Amino acid sequence: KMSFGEALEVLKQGMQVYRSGWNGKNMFLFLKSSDALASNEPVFGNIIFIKTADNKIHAWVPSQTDVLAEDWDIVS
Amino acid sequence: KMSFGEALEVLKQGMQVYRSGWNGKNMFLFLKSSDALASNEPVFGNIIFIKTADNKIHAWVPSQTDVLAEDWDIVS
Amino acid sequence: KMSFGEALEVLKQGMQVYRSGWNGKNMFLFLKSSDALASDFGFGFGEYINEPVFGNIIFIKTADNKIHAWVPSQTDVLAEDWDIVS
Amino acid sequence: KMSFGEALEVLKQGMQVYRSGWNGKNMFLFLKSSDALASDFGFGFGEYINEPVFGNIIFIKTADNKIHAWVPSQTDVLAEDWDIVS
Ligand SMILES: Nc1ncnc2c1ncn2[C@@H]1O[C@@H]2COP(=O)(O)OP(=O)(O)OC[C@H]3O[C@@H](O[C@@H]1[C@@H]2O)[C@H](O)[C@@H]3O
Ligand SMILES: Nc1ncnc2c1ncn2[C@@H]1O[C@@H]2COP(=O)(O)OP(=O)(O)OC[C@H]3O[C@@H](O[C@@H]1[C@@H]2O)[C@H](O)[C@@H]3O
Repeated sequence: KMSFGEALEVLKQGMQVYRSGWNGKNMFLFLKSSDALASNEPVFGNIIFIKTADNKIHAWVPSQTDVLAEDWDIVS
Repeated sequence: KMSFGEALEVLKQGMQVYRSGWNGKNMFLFLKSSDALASNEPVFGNIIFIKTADNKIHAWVPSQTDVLAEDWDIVS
Repeated sequence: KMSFGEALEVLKQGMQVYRSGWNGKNMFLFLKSSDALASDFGFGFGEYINEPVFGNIIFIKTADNKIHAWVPSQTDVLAEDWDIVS
Repeated sequence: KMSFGEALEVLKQGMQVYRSGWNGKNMFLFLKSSDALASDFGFGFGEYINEPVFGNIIFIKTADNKIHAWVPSQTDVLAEDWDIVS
């Protein structure tokens, strides 16, 4: 379906994405902007989060398989 | 000096760590707890951040070299 | 000059990409597909494997001239300063 | 049962570790040190390399019985449910 580059633009626009090939069920990613994160100092940058399979919110770490996969989809 | 497992316990205690082998200068990590992040719903988990070389705050992604390295140190 | 998604297309075509915003110098990524690994280590039998054991691996030629498995950071994934090694 | 730092000690000793909290089944990590890679691909000359080109690589035996380069997630790094493959 969707590539990771396409899934990123969906994330940069505020929607939630996921991979059908993931082992965990009901997981998704969402991107929070630097302005929303604050709510010559260093400023925040965009951060991708992950809602895990056990209903927990962590900072997301992409696997090599995630980045190369073609099975991304939008959370409906 | 310090291993990554030792550097993690320093992070879990609120201090800042870094690797001397990193290419970027003046970078460090810090861990924010789930309680501090909020400020059958999914709850936050601990998140490791990184102050980058260009004074930006991102979610940290460990390289394989980071995890196996022995050159960790505490920010003084 | 290009995003990470565009750099992935360049990576999947056997080319090398890099970020000008990286701290280290003379670094680049390259992709070893499952078929490339099966062929390079297959001794002429790789075309008959159908299901190789090694998945796709992205490598990074680091600043120390070593070769590591590349871990995509959120800064790299969200960056817009990717380019092709010329 | 053990933390990630303890699992790293087990990894650096040639043993395999895993997380009971992982979603996939029958998965484990294993480490290929720089010396192991230089020896296994060196054809009896690996002891004379001094500075090998390949760094240490952590691999993951994934649920599909494939072998990938393992990317340490923040959940894995902070987890406390690591154990040794028996
Ligand atoms: N010896 C090595 N082995 C494996 N990978 C390496 C590496 N050296 C650099 N990388 C990676 O290659 C890209 C550019 O690296 P650099 O930006 O030039 O250096 P630095 O940012 O200071 O590394 C610190 C942070 O960068 C991130 O990984 C970087 C980054 O994705 C990661 O989060 C790390 O904690
Ligand atoms: N085919 C594969 N190739 C490479 N690595 C793979 C993999 N399958 C799983 N992994 C990794 O191995 C550990 C346990 O994996 P699982 O927990 O059993 O599955 P899942 O969490 O749903 O993967 C989704 C998220 O897990 C994270 O990576 C996982 C996780 O570190 C990563 O952030 C990913 O976005």
